Amino acid sequence: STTVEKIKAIEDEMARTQKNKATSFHLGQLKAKLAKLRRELLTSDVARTGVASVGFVGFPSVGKSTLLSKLTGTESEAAEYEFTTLVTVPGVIRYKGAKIQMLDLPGIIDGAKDGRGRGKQVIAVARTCNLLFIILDVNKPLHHKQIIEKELEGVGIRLNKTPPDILIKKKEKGGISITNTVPLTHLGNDEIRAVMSEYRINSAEIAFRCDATVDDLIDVLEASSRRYMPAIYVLNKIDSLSIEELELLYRIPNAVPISSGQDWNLDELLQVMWDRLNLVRIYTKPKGQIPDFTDPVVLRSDRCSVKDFCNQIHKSLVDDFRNALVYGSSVKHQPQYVGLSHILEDEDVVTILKK
Amino acid sequence: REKKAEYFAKLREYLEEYKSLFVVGVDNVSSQQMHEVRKELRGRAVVLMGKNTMVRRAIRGFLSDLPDFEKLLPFVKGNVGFVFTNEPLTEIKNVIVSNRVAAPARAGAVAPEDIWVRAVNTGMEPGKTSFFQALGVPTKIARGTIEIVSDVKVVDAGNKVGQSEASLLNLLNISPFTFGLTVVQVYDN
Amino acid sequence: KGIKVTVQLKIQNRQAAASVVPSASSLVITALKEPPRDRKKDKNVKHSGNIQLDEIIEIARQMRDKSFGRTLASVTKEILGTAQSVGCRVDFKN
RNA sequence: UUCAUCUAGACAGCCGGACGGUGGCCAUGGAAGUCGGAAUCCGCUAAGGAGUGUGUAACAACUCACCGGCCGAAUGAACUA
Repeated sequence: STTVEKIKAIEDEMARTQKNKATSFHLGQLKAKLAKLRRELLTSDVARTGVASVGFVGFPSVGKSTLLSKLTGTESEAAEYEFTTLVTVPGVIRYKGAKIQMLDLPGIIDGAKDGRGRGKQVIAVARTCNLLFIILDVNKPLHHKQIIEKELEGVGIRLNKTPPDILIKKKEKGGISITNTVPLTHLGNDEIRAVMSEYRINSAEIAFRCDATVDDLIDVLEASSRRYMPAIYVLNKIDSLSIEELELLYRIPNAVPISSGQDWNLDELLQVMWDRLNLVRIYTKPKGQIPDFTDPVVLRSDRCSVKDFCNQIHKSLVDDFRNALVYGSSVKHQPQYVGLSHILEDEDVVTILKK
Repeated sequence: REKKAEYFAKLREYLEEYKSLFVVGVDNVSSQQMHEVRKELRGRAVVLMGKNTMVRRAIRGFLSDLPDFEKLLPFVKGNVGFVFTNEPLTEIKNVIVSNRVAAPARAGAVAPEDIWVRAVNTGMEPGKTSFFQALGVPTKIARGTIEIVSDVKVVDAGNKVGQSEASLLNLLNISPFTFGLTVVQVYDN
Repeated sequence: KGIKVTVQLKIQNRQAAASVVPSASSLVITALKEPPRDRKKDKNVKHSGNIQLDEIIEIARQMRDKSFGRTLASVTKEILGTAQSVGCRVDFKN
């Protein structure tokens, strides 16, 4: 593919291009083109009833395969060793009433088969996860770490961040105008008109309410495509270290030191994983039978409305929605008739009526 | 013609005075491991696995310095091979038959003779012990070692080497596909 | 000790540990060429050199995995230099 | 019609091998020919490419292109009407 060599043709010269005012405009010209290139790599919402999906990313290693075999609880052969495989799936664990389905993602770490038919598949499925475990060897973590984050940023994954508070609304006359709330320590108006140029944005107003960088602004123009979602750095083979700096490794955010061989800190890893997945459980109830409490349906913290729950059950349910009865803290006096917009809460019991 | 005339020159030079004459048929061969016997024998007997010139291998001897050259003319067949040295040949056949280095068949090629498989210990960790279903040989693992329970026939006369039941015969370390160097005729001068 | 992945003639059976070299391709360069051969070649690339810095290389064929016994050093001399992209070492053929 | 190959055994077809130097110099998670980048010479032989490809995360595992054994007489390309 010529697209990948173009992308390399950009990256190499950008790397050999030093940073100053004279190169500032050229590099601003060039990041936007690089974004234009990567979006068509990304070219190919989620109503997967399912339970949940969490990805494992890391270079092939014995500790990593031991960890996944431990967590999934199943063992066999030859499939965990092929690197041409896009992703692997057999393995679901029940945790506090909710299932979780895990993935191996060797296809993310690529570059020889990156531009192939199954490359888009592995990228897309990796991009729909609830969390990613970034597995490292604590003795040689760096060289892997930069490559992994580089690829994720290349494929539109934003790790441990939030969408920047940058507002853009298009005009017709007046060209490009800028509103500033906090002083800009990195972005010059030359860069502003640079990046605005490629997107054919003739006239608009852009409001800054935080010290955004060039990548933040590009993400803002790419809001519909990018995804912001948590990731946790897992550090295995910690047996060779010592406790005093193990506590210092506990001063790294999202860092979970474990030793898969002797199974240290698997509890802490599970607790943190659930904590950041922030998954709420809803128990359905029919008229006659009492709730099962055996197979609760799980939602996210930001998508726990009645309308979301109905869609999660089926698309046609929302159209056939009469009203809802809710047991739990979501309502004042349980039960109380509620609408679609009503927000649910963890461990509630919900009954829907057909219309 | 001109490009191949040097093969005539190279045979003509060798067919001037060198007293030994010896032909060998080499149809099946493992050339790689059979040219370290071409390097252990440096300068002793220059080997010649020549071309279809068997017709005028004898005709071209019009000089007739040794008129027996018309000796293999009714033998235009096989892979005849020429070696020659000024020493008693009775010692070379000791070293050129011992090199019976062998390999598996061509994933199912011919079988030299019926082979009986006994229960002999090997001494390896459990590998293809979970892959003894094609032939159905009972194999038990003890102290981390593979032992054959029952002696089950593998090959037969009339049928040849297989591909599912015979992939492990060189895990039993036999020599089905060797066809080492063989004497076909000897004549001096 | 070698920038290219150096193969060794090493078998591990019951306490056998010895860093011995089988005289592979990239280590005779490490010896014959200057000590700046394992060093100073991280970002540099040196495609230069034609000095006849040695002529008695035939002292290596005995542990160079004997292949051309009937020739003394023509394999060592007139083959290297072309594939050996560092230098030429011979004004005989290049 | 003009070139070529061919009993000093052609085209096919089967069957046998298909080696070392040297994992050639960088790219390095890795290139033994095979994700890629500039290079392209030699010895056993009649013959084996610092390589056609299937393929390994790399190696091996298979194939060709090269020659050989059988077969024993014509065959290959371009063009004209």
